[PDB]
Amino acid sequence: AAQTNAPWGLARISSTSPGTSTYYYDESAGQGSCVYVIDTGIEASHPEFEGRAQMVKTYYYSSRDGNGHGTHCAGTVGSRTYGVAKKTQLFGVKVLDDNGSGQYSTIIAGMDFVASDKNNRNCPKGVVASLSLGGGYSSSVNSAAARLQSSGVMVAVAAGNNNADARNYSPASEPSVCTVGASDRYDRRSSFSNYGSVLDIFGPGTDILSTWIGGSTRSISGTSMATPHVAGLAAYLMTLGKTTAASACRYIADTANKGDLSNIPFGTVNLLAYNNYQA
Ligand SMILES: [Ca+2]
Ligand SMILES: [Ca+2]
Repeated sequence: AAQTNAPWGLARISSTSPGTSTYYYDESAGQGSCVYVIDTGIEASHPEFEGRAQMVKTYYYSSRDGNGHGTHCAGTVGSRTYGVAKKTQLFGVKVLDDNGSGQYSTIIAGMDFVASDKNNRNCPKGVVASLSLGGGYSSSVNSAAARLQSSGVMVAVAAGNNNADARNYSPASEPSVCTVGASDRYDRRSSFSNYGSVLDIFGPGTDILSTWIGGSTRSISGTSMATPHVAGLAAYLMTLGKTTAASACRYIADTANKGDLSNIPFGTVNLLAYNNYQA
């Protein structure tokens, strides 16, 4: 399948070079996989989700996304127009309030919830969790991410937006999950992206057009935007049977575009998520 005039990030993910505008992908499009977007929620009624999105848990007064960020992330995972994995199932877990903030205890709870909740869902091709959040190092947040991953969910987490070594941030610094840095459309490391040896992979993170609350769309930037590209790609690849939750991050790294990025500091991988699609 080919989506023409796609958002640049989706194009980038299916090309060996920057500058293209078509997103090439297999029609399976992540069908039968499930992605949990652990964030501010998801506006499930957005037409772009085509009924494939559902809120499953909230830690606040409502399950609504009053922020936008979770909806945006979910859209890059699996909205029709803006998503990597256009037929995946999306589950929202609202661990962040409508200001986009949340206590580590809540974020942990949300991760443990997903490890359990996945056992009640029909996700025959596998389960992904996209965590576009982070703060200062916490061994207990890391251990939560590690447990989620160990439970059989492919955990993709944002590197963080401090232009710093991601080793001081959580759950970015948990080695067992898939820590995602951001790139821009010119194949530069996004100026805000964390870096370091704990990064597994880069994805498109600057000026990413996706869904937003009120049935709207908008373009925002962040490692938060890169993570769902990688999470969507994992769901997509799992649906194709190319990899499993346990080894998707490594598969993605192994099949990545290598060496294409600029301003990558010594010690950080130069790997850009790539779907390897061939028609
Ligand atoms: Ca290249
Ligand atoms: Ca890792």
